[PDB]
Amino acid sequence: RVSSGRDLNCVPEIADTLGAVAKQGFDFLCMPVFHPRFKREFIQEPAKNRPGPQTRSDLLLSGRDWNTLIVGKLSPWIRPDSKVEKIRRNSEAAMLQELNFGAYLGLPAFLLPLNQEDNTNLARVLTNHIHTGHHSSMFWMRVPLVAPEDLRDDIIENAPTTHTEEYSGEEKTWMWWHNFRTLCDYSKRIAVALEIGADLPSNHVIDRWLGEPIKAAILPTSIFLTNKKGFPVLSKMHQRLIFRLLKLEVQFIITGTNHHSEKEFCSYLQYLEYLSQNRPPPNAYELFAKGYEDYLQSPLQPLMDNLESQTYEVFEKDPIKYSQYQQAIYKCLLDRVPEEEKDTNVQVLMVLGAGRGPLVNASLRAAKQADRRIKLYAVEKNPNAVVTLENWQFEEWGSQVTVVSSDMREWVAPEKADIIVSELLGSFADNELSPECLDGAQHFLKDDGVSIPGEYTSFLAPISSSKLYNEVRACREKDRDPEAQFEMPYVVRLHNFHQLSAPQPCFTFSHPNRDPMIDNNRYCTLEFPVEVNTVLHGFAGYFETVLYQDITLSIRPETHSPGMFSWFPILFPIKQPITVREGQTICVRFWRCSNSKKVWYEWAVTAPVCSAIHNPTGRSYTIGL
Amino acid sequence: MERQLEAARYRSDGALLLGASSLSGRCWAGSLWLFKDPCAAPNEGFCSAGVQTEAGVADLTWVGERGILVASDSGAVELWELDENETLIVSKFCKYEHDDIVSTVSVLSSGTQAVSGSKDICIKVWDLAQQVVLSSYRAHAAQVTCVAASPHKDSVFLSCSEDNRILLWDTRCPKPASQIGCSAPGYLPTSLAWHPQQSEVFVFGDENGTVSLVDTKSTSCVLSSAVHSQCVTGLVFSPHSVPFLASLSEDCSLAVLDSSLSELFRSQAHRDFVRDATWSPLNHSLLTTVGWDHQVVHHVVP
Ligand SMILES: C[C@H]1CC[C@H](c2ccccc2)N(C(=O)C(=O)Nc2cncc(C(N)=O)c2)C1
Ligand SMILES: CSC[C@H]1O[C@@H](n2cnc3c(N)ncnc32)[C@H](O)[C@@H]1O
Ligand SMILES: [Cl-]
Ligand SMILES: [Cl-]
Repeated sequence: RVSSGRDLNCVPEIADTLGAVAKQGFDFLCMPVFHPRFKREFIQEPAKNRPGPQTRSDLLLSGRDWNTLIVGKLSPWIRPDSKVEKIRRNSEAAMLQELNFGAYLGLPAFLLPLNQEDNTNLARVLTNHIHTGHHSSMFWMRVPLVAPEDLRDDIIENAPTTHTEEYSGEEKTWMWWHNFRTLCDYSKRIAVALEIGADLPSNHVIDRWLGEPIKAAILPTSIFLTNKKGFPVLSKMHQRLIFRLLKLEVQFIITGTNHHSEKEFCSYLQYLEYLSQNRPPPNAYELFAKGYEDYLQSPLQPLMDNLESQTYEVFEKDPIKYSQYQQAIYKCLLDRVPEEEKDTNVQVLMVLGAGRGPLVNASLRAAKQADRRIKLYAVEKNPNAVVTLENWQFEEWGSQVTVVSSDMREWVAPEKADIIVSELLGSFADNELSPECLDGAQHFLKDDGVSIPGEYTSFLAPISSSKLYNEVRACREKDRDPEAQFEMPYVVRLHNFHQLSAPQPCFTFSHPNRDPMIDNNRYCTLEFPVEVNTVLHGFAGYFETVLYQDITLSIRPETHSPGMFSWFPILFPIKQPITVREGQTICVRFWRCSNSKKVWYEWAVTAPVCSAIHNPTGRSYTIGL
Repeated sequence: MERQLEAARYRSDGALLLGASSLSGRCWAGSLWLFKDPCAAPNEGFCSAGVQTEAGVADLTWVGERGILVASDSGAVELWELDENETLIVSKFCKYEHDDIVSTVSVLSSGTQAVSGSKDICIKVWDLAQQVVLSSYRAHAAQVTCVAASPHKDSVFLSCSEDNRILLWDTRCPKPASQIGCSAPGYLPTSLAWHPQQSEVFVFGDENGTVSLVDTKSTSCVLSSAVHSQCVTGLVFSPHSVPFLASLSEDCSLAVLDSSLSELFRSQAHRDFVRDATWSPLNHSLLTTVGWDHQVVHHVVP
């Protein structure tokens, strides 16, 4: 259920007021740290020398309460971007004062409004404060979905509200954030508290706030409709938005007085509670990955490295993948061994990268399901895993399975195979070097032999996420290129991101690859239609594979194999985010590269602007052969 | 009594009404006091009647002779009825209808209706009799600084806001509000005074310490002067036959001006922000200012 706080601009007795909101059901309070109306002078005598105290005492709460329950608010008289020199200088000193007091109390967050277009000095002062010794305090920029000027009642007879489509104009609120955010150099302590008005704007405006670090959603009591009984509720369109924000696990703030004066304040709250408990409950994928949301991990290299026990264990905890593998083998046996030949034709069947042998079991289950004879090899170069196979082979499989403990590129096989069954696929299909592995293993396939899988294909899609772009930025390590972290892919359950175009295919590979001029390097150009204003932060990678005929695996969200949680998408970031105006095309270029020892990807954006070529010569990221 | 004096309003008969807020310390409350001896203020011990509000007071106005209309931090507008003997001050109504600090109130020429201006950007028209909101107008784009009723018309009043708009209202039009003021976007309006004997003209003070004289009819800035070094927080016209203009400021100074805004008197007796001013209805050369320095000064105006 919902982590939710109360916004007040009036606190007569902090002890009582906090007592009230906690009984109402709130988890925290947003309140001013100095009285909102108590303007203060810093330069000009006499008001300069106003006797103190300048606010209530820090002794009024436990450090515990301050650290956990109280979000500060910048006094609304503080205006660092005033046109008046005196109000600027005064507000500068006033703003440092209010922030430094928030820091002194160790407040978990402090609220600051964006409600005009020019917040340049506001950003400077915040940024100045931020670089004054590394403190944990968060800053919540209060930004409206809709700028108050564009929400106002059409009641000025000589300044009417324009009734004309202003696509970019209706997004101007996001540009406020974007500028402020950019000026403050993408600080991790600067998040969005998104203020929702009475009337929602066009979806494209709401969609601009995907990929953005929304920590808060502010709901004024105003925007609540009233049902028959008397309870406050929200429109069906407001309800859609709440569901979008709940999956971002934002904290919900409630601002403004009670306009449903029959019900307590636990009413407004209890609706949000009713909404969260009444949502589509988490499916198999969503429940498995509920921890990994936007968690950057380096891509596994099962070739160059030896996978740990618990790694193989989760590969194996995926019944849909092995259902599909079992079937793919089942269909191939029948197509190869006519019914009349069942007891006279035994099939030579070679798992390549058998790990702890879930494919070996699938290969048995698939043979007694199709009533045909099979002879099993289990090739596995990971000697730690080969321990687990040989213990299976002795305890259970018997002489049927002939465990081989070597590289499929090296192994001199006794006989050739009818079927080579592999699992060497990464989130980007070919990024674990299934191509190079099944190429060195092709010579011991019979001239009429199948590979399962026979085809895989990688898919790229451009994304916007100033969130994930900040997570990658955060990955700078000493003793290497300061930008190296942008020139490498990450496996990541993408979430709080914006797909800007439909995935297109990048690289396809066939097995067997009978081709006389076997080359596994690639140059693919992609052109992405983009129908929104947004900011490019990188490319999501997915894959599809044909196991046999019409049995397939996909993590491509459109065609995603249902309930299969072995692969998360990959992310190819870029160093500088790229502005993309509605109707413009994102042109990206990808190269798969290799020498004798390494395989790697280089990538570039060529439109609407050119990026730098990422990871040239594999300097920042390579994959070991 | 609280340290920060916000409001100071003389009644018909010469009694002094004081609104005051706690703007620092443990309790951030407010209070309303009446002083039948105007020379006895600010002293609590020699007061005719006083009371504690739930929370501070941003603006205050008389509702006739026993009526006090209050703009509460709480987002409530409060009507306080005086006692039948004028010893007590009793809460008539307290209606939580704004979503943020009520920052300004003004009573309309009739006196059964009034208009509030909140930091929630909305302006509302009130029935003081029925105790409900008649109209709710979101005309502005920023927190509403000041609303001032027409002296003589119920349907007409000014408002100004941090959105730089000065709105002339007229509740008779289907689009009530109308945007007037100088040629270019000057500095923000802060304070509005109607002229008492030309319901066609008014004066506004800005945040840059400039007071300006405006003709609605002619909608052109006839005249202005650089009176204060800082924001102009209040403007009151003298009850005089040919009136004087009193300008309050955050520069802690009172100035009194003629009809061409030339400087006549100037008082730095205050050593904190000058908040309010009312003219003595008994001696039209006495003027009573309050400030955030808890002082109640009585000035003699040549
Ligand atoms: C589901 C998560 C936990 C496992 C793994 C991981 C764990 C630690 C770091 C990096 C990724 N992961 C992957 O997306 C992945 O790489 N899968 C994979 C790779 N290769 C082969 C197979 C397979 N056939 O099962 C699966 C994310
Ligand atoms: C089940 S994930 C991939 C598996 O294939 C194995 N593998 C990768 N490359 C090779 C290779 N060249 N020869 C044999 N096994 C391999 C890895 O050790 C891992 O267990
Ligand atoms: Cl802080
Ligand atoms: Cl976006």
